[PDB]
Amino acid sequence: HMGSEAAQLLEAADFAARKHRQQRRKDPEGTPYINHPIGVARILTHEAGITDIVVLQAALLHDTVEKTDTTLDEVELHFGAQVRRLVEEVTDDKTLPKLERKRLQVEQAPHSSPGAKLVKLADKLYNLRDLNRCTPEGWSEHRVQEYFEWAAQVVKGLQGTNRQLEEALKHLFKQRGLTI
Amino acid sequence: MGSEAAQLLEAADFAARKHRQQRRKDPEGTPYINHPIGVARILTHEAGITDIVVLQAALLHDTVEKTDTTLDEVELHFGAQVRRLVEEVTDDKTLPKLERKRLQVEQAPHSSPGAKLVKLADKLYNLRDLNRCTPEGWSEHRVQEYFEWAAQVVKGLQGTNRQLEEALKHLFKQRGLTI
Ligand SMILES: Nc1ncnc2c1ncn2[C@@H]1O[C@H](COP(=O)(O)OS(=O)(=O)O)[C@@H](OP(=O)(O)O)[C@H]1O
Ligand SMILES: Nc1ncnc2c1ncn2[C@@H]1O[C@H](COP(=O)(O)OS(=O)(=O)O)[C@@H](OP(=O)(O)O)[C@H]1O
Ligand SMILES: [Zn+2]
Ligand SMILES: [Zn+2]
Repeated sequence: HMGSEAAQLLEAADFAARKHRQQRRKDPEGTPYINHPIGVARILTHEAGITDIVVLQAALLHDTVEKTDTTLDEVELHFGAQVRRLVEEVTDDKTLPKLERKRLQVEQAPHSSPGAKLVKLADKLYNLRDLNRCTPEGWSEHRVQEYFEWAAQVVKGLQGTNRQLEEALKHLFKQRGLTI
Repeated sequence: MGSEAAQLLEAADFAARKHRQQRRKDPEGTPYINHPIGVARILTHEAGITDIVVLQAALLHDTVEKTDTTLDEVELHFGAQVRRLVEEVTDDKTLPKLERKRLQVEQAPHSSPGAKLVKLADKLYNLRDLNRCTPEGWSEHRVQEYFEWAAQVVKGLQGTNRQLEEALKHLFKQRGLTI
């Protein structure tokens, strides 16, 4: 039947909102986690100039398989194979120890699809801004700076995708003595 | 203002940040932002609504009423038409609760069609939530009383959207209420 991008976008936002409903950010105030995927998708439309509905849905859904009770077939059933494939690309293996997770992001970055690179860039940009705004509960200042150092290693492999996101990230890295 | 997707994410992000410290009354304390998102999703997924102004107003319909949001802030980000719709659906919170509910019944039939769509989906989400899980501290009579008052509001909203009104009619009938 006749669809619309507006309806498709709200499908993904509502899906993510229910999937993340019990989860919270790590700021002291414990912001509802759903604010993060919403803000990641909004970075893509408001700053990066992206309108691709598949990319925007994946941005709203990018942490669902990683962090919630969500399967790949569930994503494909609601949003199609292209969205599922994109969510698959940006989904970390939560069963690895933290260090191996982070190393894989660095290695996987250059061979990411353009859509996956956009999601990964906006994901990093949101979290780096969140760190700069407010040191998370349980994150030492050392851990924050280490996260920027690692994020620069990841963003290094994502470059050449979006001028606005990469210019923004380069400025935030430069403020912390990082080039990449 | 860009694409329709950009305008929806502007309103969803705006609403998410305004309701960031607010939770629903279910025992799990669901983030409040799930409610306006679900109300907007009712409009697109069940009611067939594609009017971007109505969908933004649904995402924003509780911001002025419940959060630190001014009318000028809404119009600054979303324009006069969205602001005017949000105005229409904004309850006076300074009234006692009985008076608040009285006013919704009074104001129902003379709302604009866009405001009637938002109010219908708002009611449908809340009644479905009540059927899903009784709010913390609510007795069964208070749940039934909410349905009885909601039916008085919906009676004034009728003639707006067949899909929304047929669904509300079913939920009312199951509880012995005829609209
Ligand atoms: N307040 C705040 N600021 C920044 N980041 C926050 C916050 N709360 C939670 N998060 C989420 O923490 C994720 C990064 O955590 P870690 O470095 O410990 O692990 S990992 O990088 O995901 O492997 C990162 O996960 P991803 O979104 O999957 O990248 C963030 O979403
Ligand atoms: N779990 C759950 N189920 C149903 N409704 C819920 C829930 N959590 C919060 N709410 C919001 O409560 C509003 C109706 O509450 P009340 O009957 O006490 O009336 S009042 O708001 O105090 O005037 C009603 O406000 P409105 O959205 O303005 O209609 C609901 O949004
Ligand atoms: Zn993320
Ligand atoms: Zn509401």
